[PDB]
Amino acid sequence: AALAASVRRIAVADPEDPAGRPLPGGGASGLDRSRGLTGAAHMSGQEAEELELDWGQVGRGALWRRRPTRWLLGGLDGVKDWELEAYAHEPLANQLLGAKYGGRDPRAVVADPAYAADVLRAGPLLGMTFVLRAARDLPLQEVASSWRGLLGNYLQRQAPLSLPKAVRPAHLDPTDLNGVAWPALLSRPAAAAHAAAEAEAAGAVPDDEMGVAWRVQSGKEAAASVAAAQQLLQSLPDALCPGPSPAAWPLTGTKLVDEGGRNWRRGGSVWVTLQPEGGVLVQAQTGGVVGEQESYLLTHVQGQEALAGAVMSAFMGPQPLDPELAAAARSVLLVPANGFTAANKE
Amino acid sequence: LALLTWMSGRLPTPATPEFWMLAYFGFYRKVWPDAAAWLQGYVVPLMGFA
Amino acid sequence: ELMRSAVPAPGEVPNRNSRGQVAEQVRAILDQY
Amino acid sequence: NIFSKKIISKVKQKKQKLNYMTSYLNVQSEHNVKIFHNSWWTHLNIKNLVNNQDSEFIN
Amino acid sequence: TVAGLLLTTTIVVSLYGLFAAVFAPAPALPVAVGAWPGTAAAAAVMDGSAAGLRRLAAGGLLLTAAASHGLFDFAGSVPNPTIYSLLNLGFVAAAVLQSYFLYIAPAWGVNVNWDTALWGPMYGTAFLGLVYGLVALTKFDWSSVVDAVLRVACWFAELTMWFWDTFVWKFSWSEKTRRA
Amino acid sequence: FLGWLLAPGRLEFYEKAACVAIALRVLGIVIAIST
Amino acid sequence: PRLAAVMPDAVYALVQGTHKLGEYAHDLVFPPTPEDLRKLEQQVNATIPREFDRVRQRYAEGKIANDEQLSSELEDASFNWYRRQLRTSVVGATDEELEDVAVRKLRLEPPALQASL
Amino acid sequence: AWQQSFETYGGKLREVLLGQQEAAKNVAKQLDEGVTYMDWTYRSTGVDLSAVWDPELWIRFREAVAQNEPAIFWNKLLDRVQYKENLPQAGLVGDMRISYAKFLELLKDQRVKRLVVYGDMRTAVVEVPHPWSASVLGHPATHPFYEDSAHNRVSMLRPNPAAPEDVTQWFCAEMPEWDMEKYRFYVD
Ligand SMILES: CC[C@H](CC[C@@H](C)[C@H]1CC[C@H]2[C@@H]3CC=C4C[C@@H](O)CC[C@]4(C)[C@H]3CC[C@]12C)C(C)C
Repeated sequence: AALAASVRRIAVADPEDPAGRPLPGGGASGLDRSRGLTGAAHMSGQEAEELELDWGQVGRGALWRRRPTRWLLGGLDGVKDWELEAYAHEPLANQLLGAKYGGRDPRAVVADPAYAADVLRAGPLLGMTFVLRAARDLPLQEVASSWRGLLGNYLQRQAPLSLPKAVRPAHLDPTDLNGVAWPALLSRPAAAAHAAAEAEAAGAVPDDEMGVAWRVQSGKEAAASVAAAQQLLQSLPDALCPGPSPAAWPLTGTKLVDEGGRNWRRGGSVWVTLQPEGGVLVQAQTGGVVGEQESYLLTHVQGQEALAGAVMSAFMGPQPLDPELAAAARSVLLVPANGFTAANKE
Repeated sequence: LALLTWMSGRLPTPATPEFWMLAYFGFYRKVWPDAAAWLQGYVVPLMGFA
Repeated sequence: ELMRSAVPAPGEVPNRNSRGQVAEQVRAILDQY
Repeated sequence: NIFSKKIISKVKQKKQKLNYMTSYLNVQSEHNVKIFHNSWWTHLNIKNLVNNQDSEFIN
Repeated sequence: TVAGLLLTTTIVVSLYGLFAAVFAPAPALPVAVGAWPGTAAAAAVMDGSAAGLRRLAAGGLLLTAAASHGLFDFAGSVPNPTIYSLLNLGFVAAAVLQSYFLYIAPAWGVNVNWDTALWGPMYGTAFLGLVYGLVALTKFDWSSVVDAVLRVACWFAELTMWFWDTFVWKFSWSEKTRRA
Repeated sequence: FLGWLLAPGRLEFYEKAACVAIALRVLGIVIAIST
Repeated sequence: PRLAAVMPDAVYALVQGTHKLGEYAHDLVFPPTPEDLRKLEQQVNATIPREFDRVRQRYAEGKIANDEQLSSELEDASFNWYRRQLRTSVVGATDEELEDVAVRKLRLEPPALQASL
Repeated sequence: AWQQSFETYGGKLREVLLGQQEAAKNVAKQLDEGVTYMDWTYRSTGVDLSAVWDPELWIRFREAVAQNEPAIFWNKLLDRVQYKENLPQAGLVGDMRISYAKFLELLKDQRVKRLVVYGDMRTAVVEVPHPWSASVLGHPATHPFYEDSAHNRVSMLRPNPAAPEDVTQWFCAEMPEWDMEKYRFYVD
């Protein structure tokens, strides 16, 4: 661990016995060349591709306490709450949406609302990520009440969810605890189309071109899940602010918030991801010197389809927090469906 | 201005050539090509035309 | 002994005195009393 | 708090003497102004001896 | 005085707002490509419910323009020097109230930065009305701001004289002495 | 500049001048209170 | 008189006075701790050598001095600590022979890294 | 009266500072970094003060006011004013020049302990240990710094299993620099 914490790279003697001359291995390792930096890690392209960072940036937007005015002096009136970015899985974005809406006029594909409901309901399937960072000083009570009022209306005004059908069980193989079957799933007989078809014969036949058999849940399971979601949000002033003592608050004792226990630091980042089956992943990261950045995993709830739908149709829904990033992200989710990738790593 | 009044023994007013030489050279060719951008980016938005 | 610095410390350098300084020392101790 | 001040002043002067005396291990001395035959070599104009007597590419 | 400059600048700005508002049919709102291709009024045209709104704004701007021209060329002697004290109310208070509306405009979330011929003269004439409230509030003599100029010039002169005599060359050295 | 300004010879001159200065100041005030 | 002696005293007085004024600036804005003064009490106590603890107990039980007998008591404590440190320099410490002195002043051994963690 | 103002403003300033405590410790770093390297003065005033300003003296003054040891300051400042006294006078005796080829040769074969390149970068003082004070051989010409219990100086030879029979190709540790006797040669 002490070796790993420092940087010292040590050449390796050749297993060839004659002289033990160190080999030209060396290595620049653009992930190593990037410490000491502040914002991100320049990566020289292909290196990030071989690292499986399969979430290309899709849209940048800003949550403003008050958007800036051109007319008053210099736009100093502009006060921004957060600076948010979004990302989405590009291989899968090519796989599902590229087989149905690909091959047409891009304008014609985005122009009809079928594609809109597509990008709305198939969002959580892609494992879409939202990375929003702190742009100023933030007390937790303030932004917490803000978030409650923000996700209340999206909790109230939404219909039953539209979910696919689980074709394969995907049991785990405990004795093999790092093996995943999707290579076998695509290369079972080298003709996996027919076996996959006779496999979905049991569950259901897809409703459209890409291969999803939609099932919008009926009357019930549409309020019980929403009631459980409202409950999970009801735990925000309690989980964020348990009791009157910050000494026992979960935020104190680490650099994501100040040592005073009541302000959140600028450069703090929140990552949100949405699994297919209503699962939520949420992480945090205090920014700054890349050499000492601290990542944090907050919680992993499952089954909460209501909050997943709320997040996706709040960021990208009919009435999003800022329609500009919604439009930009939908168009830039169209652009890789032709095959390519934004931030062109080929 | 301070040094000119101390040396010549009188303040340069718009009635004198010293004031106009100072104005033109100093002001117009040293501070104006930048204070112009400052006012074009800070005070003109307040009024009607952007 | 692999992760030692080879740059000793600002501290573990003991003093070494020039000729003028040994003369200063010899005077200040011969007439200490 | 006087006793600590006195005993620590004693060991401070003692450590100073340890440093100025022999191989002590962590202490920083203080230097003095030198008022004597200071540098002894600016007292001299020796250019005529060294250049063996006994600026045109510029302009 | 700055009263004349105030009112004549409100004249120019309001008449230019009119000349740019009554001569063009309408601007166009950005389409924001890919913004909810169904509902939410995106990727549409501006409505016949706002052109008349723009013309009404322009007509009010013209009426207050002619009002400012009247007050300016009337009180240029600053016949009635004191009657306008009534319309003084009307000329200023509402103006400030105007700004209040626009000061709550970012709160309502209405966008004023994208379009040119609507909120530009809005904020301009509103702030200019508050500034006329200032011109009547502190009564700039047109020679008092010049006095502030002279005050800061005298202060900086006393700073540079000290800087010279302390760090550049002593005033006792530079100046000639007499009697011998 | 300072190494030339605070040379030992200039130091001794400064010291002697200041000594005579303080001497004459206190002697003048002695003869002035003696009036 | 003797500027060569005045200048070092001048700079010493300057920096020490600045340190005092900074201490005052820190004790009024941030008032002093009520009980961690005992933390610093004991942690400046712990580094007092053993040869002084003999008067520390003599400082507790009444018979310290009038004011002068201690100021000639702790003198010989200072001096025996002085000669003890001299012997530790030359002939080494109590549990250390000449081979270990040559080891220590040749800087032959590294600081124990396995025992560190 | 000044103490009356201190006791009055102290309680007010303490609470105001403890209020934020987040910018009041980054305003500290900005102010200290700006006062250390006076690199803000050109666009602020027009006088580029960074060319006559000395960061190391300021950092030493800060440390000597924070740890109350004036030597850390004085000891530095004194060698600025008295720089002509610190030219080497010990290992240089007469016409102690070497030639550029002799210096290059000594450099290539690792006999130079310390190279001191001067201000103009066109003059150097080579430092070369006495041959017996270079390694830790127990030669009876080095002062007995390191000795055994039985008072025999220590030596650190290793017989070079690849090239034996020639003592000059053996391996041995080097001696601490503060224990070498050194010639200080001059070179243009
Ligand atoms: C409109 C909000 C928007 C971003 C989305 C965030 C605030 C939402 C997405 C997932 C949610 C959590 C899911 C499970 C947990 C754990 C539970 O203990 C209490 C409720 C809580 C925090 C949930 C509530 C907060 C979370 C993070 C912002 C950008 C406006």
